[PDB]
Amino acid sequence: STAGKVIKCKAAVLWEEKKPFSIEEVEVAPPKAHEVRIKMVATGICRSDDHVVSGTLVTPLPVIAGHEAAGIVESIGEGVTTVRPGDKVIPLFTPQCGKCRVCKHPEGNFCLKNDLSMPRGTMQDGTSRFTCRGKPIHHFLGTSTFSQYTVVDEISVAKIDAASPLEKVCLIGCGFSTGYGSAVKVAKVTQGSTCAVFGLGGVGLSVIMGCKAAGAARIIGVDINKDKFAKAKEVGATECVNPQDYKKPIQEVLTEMSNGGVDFSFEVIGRLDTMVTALSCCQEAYGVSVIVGVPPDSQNLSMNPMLLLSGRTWKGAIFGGFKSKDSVPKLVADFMAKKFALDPLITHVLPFEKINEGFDLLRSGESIRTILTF
Amino acid sequence: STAGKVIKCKAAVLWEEKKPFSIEEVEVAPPKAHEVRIKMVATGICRSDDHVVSGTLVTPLPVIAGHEAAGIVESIGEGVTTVRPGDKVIPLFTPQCGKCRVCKHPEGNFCLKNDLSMPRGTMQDGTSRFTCRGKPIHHFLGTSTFSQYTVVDEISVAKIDAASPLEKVCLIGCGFSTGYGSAVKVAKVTQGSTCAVFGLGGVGLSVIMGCKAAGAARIIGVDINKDKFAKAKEVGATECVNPQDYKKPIQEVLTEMSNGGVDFSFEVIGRLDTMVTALSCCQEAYGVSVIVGVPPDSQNLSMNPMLLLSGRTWKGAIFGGFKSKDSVPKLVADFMAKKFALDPLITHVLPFEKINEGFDLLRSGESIRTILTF
Ligand SMILES: NC(=O)c1ccc[n+]([C@@H]2O[C@H](COP(=O)([O-])OP(=O)([O-])OC[C@H]3O[C@@H](n4cnc5c(N)[nH+]cnc54)[C@H](O)[C@@H]3O)[C@@H](O)[C@H]2O)c1
Ligand SMILES: NC(=O)c1ccc[n+]([C@@H]2O[C@H](COP(=O)([O-])OP(=O)([O-])OC[C@H]3O[C@@H](n4cnc5c(N)[nH+]cnc54)[C@H](O)[C@@H]3O)[C@@H](O)[C@H]2O)c1
Ligand SMILES: [Zn+2]
Ligand SMILES: [Zn+2]
Ligand SMILES: [Zn+2]
Ligand SMILES: [Zn+2]
Repeated sequence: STAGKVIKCKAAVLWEEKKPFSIEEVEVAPPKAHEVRIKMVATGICRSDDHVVSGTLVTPLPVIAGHEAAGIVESIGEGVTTVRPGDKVIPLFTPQCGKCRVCKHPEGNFCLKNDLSMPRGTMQDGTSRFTCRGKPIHHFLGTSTFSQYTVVDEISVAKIDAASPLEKVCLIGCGFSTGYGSAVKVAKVTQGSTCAVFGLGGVGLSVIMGCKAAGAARIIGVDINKDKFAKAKEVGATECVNPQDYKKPIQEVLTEMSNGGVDFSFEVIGRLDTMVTALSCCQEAYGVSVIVGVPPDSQNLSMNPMLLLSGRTWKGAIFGGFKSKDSVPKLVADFMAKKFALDPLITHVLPFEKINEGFDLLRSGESIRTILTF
Repeated sequence: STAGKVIKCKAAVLWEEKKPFSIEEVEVAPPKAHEVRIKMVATGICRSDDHVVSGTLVTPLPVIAGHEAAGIVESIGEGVTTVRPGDKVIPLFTPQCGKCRVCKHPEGNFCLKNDLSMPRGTMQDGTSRFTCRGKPIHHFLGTSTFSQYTVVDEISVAKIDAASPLEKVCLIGCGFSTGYGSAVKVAKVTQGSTCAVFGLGGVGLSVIMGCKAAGAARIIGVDINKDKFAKAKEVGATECVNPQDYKKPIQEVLTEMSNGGVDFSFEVIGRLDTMVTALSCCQEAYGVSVIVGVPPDSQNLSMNPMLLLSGRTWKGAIFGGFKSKDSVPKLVADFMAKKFALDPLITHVLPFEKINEGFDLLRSGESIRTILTF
């Protein structure tokens, strides 16, 4: 039995940028008040985890990364009321404290307790539950799912259906919910509209799924890797374009294709140039562009504000605009009720021990989501 | 007595940037098919007219500027159905053709027949109705209201109430409707919200009027000219701040004053730096910022897209988002029913012949709106 005890388990530690993960024994402290210790069952490889490796997304190192996952509660600290030992759960990389001005706002979801704006790499109490070779190891986004066991704050975990298939619903922890919500909740895609989706990875395919669910008439996928096109069409793209195939800039191509600009565009890559292209390709008077891709650390884009003065709307969001703890259990219930599909996003299933091979698949352009199984 | 004839009249011709207007005789051709010739009664001096002088807003020279006005139809060309001789009218610097994809869209107002995005300085048929010293003179935004007579396309004029006071309702042709609609229609300011308004000229005061009409609890005016604060408070500002008074950047000041950022911000100046500051000061998760000011020609701003990724919305608009021909007569009717006030915007009245004194008053910081009478 493990409750109240330190657990020694396997985790993938990132000791420094631009190095493979190190799969080795860590010590996981028991949960303190209002904390939850979770036995991991499955975790996805999101491009944002790779951003930690590449230094695109700055967070304190050394670190246990991973934020898209599902598992089973091993133990709860004093005062926890929302989960119990044995519950299936999804860690929430965007917390929902329920008390801050954002949590109380009808349209806010980026809870002020988040660790994304100004990353500390700790629990809410400013300390770590992880050690490795006698050194403290940082948390990542209050989740740290590349470990057989993690500890999260109560505001960073949701209880989900006991009959949930965790090797699929882990994607509701990041990529599916982000993309789908970016379409249905943040953009509010309309029936009969034309959409353009820049980036056809796991998150961009989930944007397509949402645009199709919202009734878009046309969904134009845009990627420099034409190997991504077939799956984009399977989940709802009506046509795909590779910017490398054209002499003109792709904003001009998309404006022409849409007879004067698209209704909704999405940047789902993480490049400054594609954020400006995606804004420019939406109709100048009434178009909406949503930034989903995480930009490179501390870099500014350049744009002409006449793009906005004519009437465009530009916005971004974390986690598809979903209030995380309210939404994740409902999304899982909706998946159980066959309201959407997750299998199209899953190209590879590997044991956790093959994490580096999973990242190599993403980096090579050869995967959408790899699910790692513990 | 002038129908079908060239009219010789006085106009204010701008021959050169950064020079006084020349009040001199022009020839005004009669209206062609679907054109309307208007005897001007009153015209306001909007900062955008000054932008033509300063080269902030590029349009071909020589030009008859003026776009905020009211007058009486002198004659109509063949096929005109929406106005008749003797009707009171407001020229529409944003047309409403009723046929393009923007005019058909429920939100859109920036009709594709506009002359603002890529100014040519002509009528819709690519020609000019004005001659001066035997030389063709450009139009401005299809209106050219700094003339005793102008000719406009039918899609650029609205019939208004016969009992309208033209020396007041000319402001519905630009500055009032722009500011008021930017608050009520484009931002959709909510009851109990906190708003920040950058720039307290005629347009920014109109934004304040709209925020107060929408029920905002706090309306923070921001201007480097503290002489602007008294009138801002009269029309609904709850407090005013001068960035020059503070050691810290004003986005930090406003974030602190609003206990974490404002609900709605407005840039009503025309500076790249204040567009970014106004975005930054709205709450990072659910804030909305609206660009109203006209930026300097062809210049790009620099910004960090993490400001949007957290959840901010950034938009801009022309003419307050109003569909011009539908909306102007209704706004006049509402004014006549005392639903809003225009007198707080009018600080000076001059004859048209004193147009250069009117521009001196604007440039010195003294005026809000000067109304010129023909
Ligand atoms: N906002 C959020 O909450 C959130 C959540 C999840 C992911 N993200 C970010 O979203 C982005 C996509 O994540 P993902 O789907 O896991 O990544 P991914 O699987 O790497 O997909 C990115 C796609 O972009 C394509 N691409 C690369 N460069 C270009 C280019 N110049 N033009 C067009 N296509 C290009 C690329 O070929 C790939 O298919 C990353 O930046 C993530 O960090 C954000
Ligand atoms: N979008 C549209 O349809 C539309 C319509 C009408 C006017 N405009 C633009 O809106 C802007 C305002 O027009 P207006 O009200 O006639 O002009 P205005 O009367 O010149 O007012 C601008 C105000 O900005 C103040 N100001 C200048 N610099 C700063 C600074 N750094 N920080 C804070 N305040 C500052 C200034 O003191 C003045 O009171 C101009 O750029 C116009 O061209 C746009
Ligand atoms: Zn919160
Ligand atoms: Zn992610
Ligand atoms: Zn139109
Ligand atoms: Zn104006």
